[PDB]
Amino acid sequence: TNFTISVTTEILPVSMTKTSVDCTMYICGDSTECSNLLLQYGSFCTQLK
Amino acid sequence: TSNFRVQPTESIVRFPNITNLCPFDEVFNATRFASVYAWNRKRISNCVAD
Repeated sequence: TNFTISVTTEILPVSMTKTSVDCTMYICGDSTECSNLLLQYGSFCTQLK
Repeated sequence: TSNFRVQPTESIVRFPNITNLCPFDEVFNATRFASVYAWNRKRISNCVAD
């Protein structure tokens, strides 16, 4: 015979922070020889990027 | 494409001001040496090894 209007809150995530990871700087910075060996290791950096 | 960086210009050495020479003559040009069961121990500190 009656009613009760109630308001409910729903929280849904949409996105997050877009993080870009540098290849040479995170692994070994200010190192030319380490970058040379790294490139030899393969092409993982292009796939990760 | 890639990542850019700033190359260094020169190098700076900041070793402490030590002028006395290490006494390597008494450990390498000694008259006699000890045995393996009674080996000596010489502490070398606060000098410059050329």
